Amino acid sequence: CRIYPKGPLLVLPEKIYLYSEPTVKELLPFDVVINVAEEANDLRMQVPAVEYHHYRWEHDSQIALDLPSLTSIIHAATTKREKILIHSQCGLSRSATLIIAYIMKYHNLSLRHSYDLLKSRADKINPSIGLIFQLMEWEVALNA
Ligand SMILES: [Mg+2]
Ligand SMILES: [Mg+2]
Repeated sequence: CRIYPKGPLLVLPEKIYLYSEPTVKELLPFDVVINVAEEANDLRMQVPAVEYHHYRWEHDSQIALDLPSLTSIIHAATTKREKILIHSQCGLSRSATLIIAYIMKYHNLSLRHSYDLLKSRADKINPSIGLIFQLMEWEVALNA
């Protein structure tokens, strides 16, 4: 591919977190955990006090499809003021994409401004082009 040397970085005031691949124990404080990396171990059974979601994204997935469901999981957690972790393998591309996507809908911002917001708090984010295009699709629907 430590990147996040102090653990899961709070990126949004609504207790939205961003990380690379976790260990089991690192998952514990979170109410909702969304794992958007195919190769990243499914830790579901290992943590019963956690609403665990795994979406097996690879860098060439049609992620725009998954975005209504995924951003709804997130919005529903924020109204209940729950602690939320969104992680991938390296916490650069797939997980950042999902957050940016959230920001587009529920912060009512453009792709560009949403990216700018996350890069401002997660300096190392580097969304893949394929994923950027999937986000471009997301921007269209939200504008329809
Ligand atoms: Mg692993
Ligand atoms: Mg493939």
